[PDB]
Amino acid sequence: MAQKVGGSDGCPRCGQAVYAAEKVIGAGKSWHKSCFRCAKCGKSLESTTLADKDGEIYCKGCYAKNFGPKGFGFGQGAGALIHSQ
Ligand SMILES: [Zn+2]
Ligand SMILES: [Zn+2]
Repeated sequence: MAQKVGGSDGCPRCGQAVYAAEKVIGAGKSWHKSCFRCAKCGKSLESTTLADKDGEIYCKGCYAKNFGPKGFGFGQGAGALIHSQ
């Protein structure tokens, strides 16, 4: 990790370092274009659909796919079991 804010930029993720610069960033990490790994939906991501924090990350694939948490799946869960069933 020499030089700052561009110019030679390596990848803590795959354990390679980049010269052609495929470097992204989050918080103060740096990644490849194709290493960005949401550990929230558990998915390999896309380029510009991401969200960093601290030194981990979840995805704008996620602030997308779950743009609005609440619930969905037909049934509720609290129906008519009534304790004992
Ligand atoms: Zn990488
Ligand atoms: Zn995600």
